[PDB]
Amino acid sequence: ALDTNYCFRNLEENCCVRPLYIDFRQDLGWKWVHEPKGYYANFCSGPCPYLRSADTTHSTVLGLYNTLNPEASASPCCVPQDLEPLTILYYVGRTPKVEQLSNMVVKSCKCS
Amino acid sequence: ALDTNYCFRNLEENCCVRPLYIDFRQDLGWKWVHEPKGYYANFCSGPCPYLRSADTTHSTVLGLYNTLNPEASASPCCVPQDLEPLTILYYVGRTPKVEQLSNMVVKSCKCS
Amino acid sequence: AGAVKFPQLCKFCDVRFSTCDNQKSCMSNCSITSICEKPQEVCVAVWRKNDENITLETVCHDPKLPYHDFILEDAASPKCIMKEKKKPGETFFMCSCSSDECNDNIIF
Amino acid sequence: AGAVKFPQLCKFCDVRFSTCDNQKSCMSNCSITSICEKPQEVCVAVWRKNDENITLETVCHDPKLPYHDFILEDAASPKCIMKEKKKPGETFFMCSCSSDECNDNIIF
Amino acid sequence: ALQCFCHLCTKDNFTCVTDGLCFVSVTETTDKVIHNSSCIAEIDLIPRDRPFVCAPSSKTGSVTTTYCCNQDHCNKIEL
Amino acid sequence: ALQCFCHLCTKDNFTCVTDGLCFVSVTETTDKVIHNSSCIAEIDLIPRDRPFVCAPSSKTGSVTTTYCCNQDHCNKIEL
Repeated sequence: ALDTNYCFRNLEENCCVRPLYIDFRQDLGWKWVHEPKGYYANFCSGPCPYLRSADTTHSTVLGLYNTLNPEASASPCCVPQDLEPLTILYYVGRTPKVEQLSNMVVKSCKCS
Repeated sequence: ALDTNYCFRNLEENCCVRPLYIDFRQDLGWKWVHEPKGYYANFCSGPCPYLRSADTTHSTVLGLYNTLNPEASASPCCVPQDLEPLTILYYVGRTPKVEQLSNMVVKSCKCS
Repeated sequence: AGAVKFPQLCKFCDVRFSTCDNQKSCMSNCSITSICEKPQEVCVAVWRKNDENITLETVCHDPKLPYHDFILEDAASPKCIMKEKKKPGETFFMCSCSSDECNDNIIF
Repeated sequence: AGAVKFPQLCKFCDVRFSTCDNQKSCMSNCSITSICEKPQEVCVAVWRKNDENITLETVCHDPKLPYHDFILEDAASPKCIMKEKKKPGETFFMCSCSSDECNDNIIF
Repeated sequence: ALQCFCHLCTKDNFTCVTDGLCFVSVTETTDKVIHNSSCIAEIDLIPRDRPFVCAPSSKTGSVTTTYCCNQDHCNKIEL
Repeated sequence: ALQCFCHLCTKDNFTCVTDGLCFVSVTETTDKVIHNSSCIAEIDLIPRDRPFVCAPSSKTGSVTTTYCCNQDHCNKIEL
């Protein structure tokens, strides 16, 4: 897998994890999230050449197809491999509520 | 999920399954696959607006981010939801060999 | 069909000391934006000043239920427009509004 | 390090009747392209014609092992170039090549 | 346990059983209506008190309109 | 059971145990070398007799060079 320790260290054009900060209010319009104000959600971006962290057999097949035929406009896509949860705080009425939301932060990307 | 029964019936720009035939010899250079000559592998293509078969919570979050900010160049990606196996025949020495390779044909797409 | 009535976002700091004095517009300065507990609840802002100092109240509250022994007309309004209430030796003001964080901007 | 030697792709139809007669170049017309069973094996093509009719043979075979009581020189060659063999009342030809489907194109 | 209309649930007689809410969404751009009915689990409602997935077109971005419901088989539309 | 060098296997002391083969791949485009070492299961070798994943740069498309191996800890490179 292509993780943050490799993607943020040496930057490259091909499929990799890329930094993205999201302010709940300024970017999503969520005025209900009390804590935190924002978070690094990140995303996946970049083309998928042959054998670059291919997801399935189809990813390997379609990947090879785009290697010998790059003008076919069909290729595997840079997509999150595994994700991490974010812990948020919000108020319901008077009582504060702490929740942990899974699959919020990208840490690795693959080619599907 | 966005399947072939919906994607091939009514065609649209947004994320959907799209037809692709791959001739093993003519497109991959595989001269060893005895049967079949080629197959519909298909692929996924199209942009991912808000709530369009979103994969995870991040897909919903990043999707909403690209709805209010479409100029951010960061959005969920059209990627295979579930796949089907292809049965192939090839010769090893003199004996014919029949194998079933999983994850060869796309049938549905999602937004991750 | 029984569609779920969804509660609103209001400032919910309750009784807090405020610097809001002799002004046409005031910010709540309430860091707590809360999803109201009950679906029909609306935003409320109460401004009280005696001989000493000023207090500002921010709450979610049911429209057809008395708060400080007062009714809640104009609760369907999207903005919090304050209206004077008669109390002996007590300067009283209250607004009710049905919008997300509408009681953050208090208008006199 | 012990790198895995990978076998080649050859035509493998064995003894088949052929129309290949008095020609500088011939196609095998063997639909079976096989991954050779053993890593060191190479493509072989055997052309035989008697008083009656013609037969063409396509096989994977070990280089340093006799086929039809004959050696396999020039097996490292990428093309299948035929060479005559001495047999009484029998027109004999054989080539050996080390390339994918190289025994499909038989060159005289 | 709720019982919602599920257009995808072909083997389940077009019904799903959930501990959350029923969902509907409608896409409308130049003579087209995309109907999507399913169940949402209570863990997938964020938060349970007011899930953002249930925020209508006036809140989300006016692309599609979303409808959330707690009644049985309510998430089907017919005029 | 084979034992191959695995650069990703941090908790496994950089080793994986497989019933297939050891793998290496090298990307080379203007002063860069990407080293990738892992195990491939026998079901993922297609076919077992000659897997296409093991096809070198002369066969695949001359982008990266691939190396397959059946020896222990063989899939590491040092000059």
